[PDB]
Amino acid sequence: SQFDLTPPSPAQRDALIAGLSDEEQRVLLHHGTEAPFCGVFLDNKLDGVYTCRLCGLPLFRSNAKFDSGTGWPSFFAPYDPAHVREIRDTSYGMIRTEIVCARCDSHLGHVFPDGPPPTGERHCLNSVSLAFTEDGQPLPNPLQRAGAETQPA
Ligand SMILES: [Zn+2]
Repeated sequence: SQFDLTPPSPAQRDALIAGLSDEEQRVLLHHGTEAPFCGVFLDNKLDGVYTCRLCGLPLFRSNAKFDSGTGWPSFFAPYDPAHVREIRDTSYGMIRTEIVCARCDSHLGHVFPDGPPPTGERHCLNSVSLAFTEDGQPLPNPLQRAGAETQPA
């Protein structure tokens, strides 16, 4: 990855959190308390990139030509596998795993084992956790990181 996955500094984290709505804070900053959501993402242009609502990291690409299968919302694919972390917890075991932002550790969703082959995985993403950048538009880059993050995704 050309992105710097170093977490936000404490000051940066405070600033970004200060910009979140109550609903956004409920979703992004908590783990294991809220009901899962499997967003369908019907409200944006097909061609762009979903970013972590907290830290701006590009997470999921959508494109009219993508065909990742029925375990993902229509037209979705991972932006970079390094950008999300899957978490297994003995509280759930094989029932579900949590998906978090690899940079800021904010809650993104869950993976359930009831998806299509070959992975058998269903990616259940909370739309509140994600912002959208249309193709051609520079990434939000709230951390003001140099390099790829200064460009369109
Ligand atoms: Zn993040």
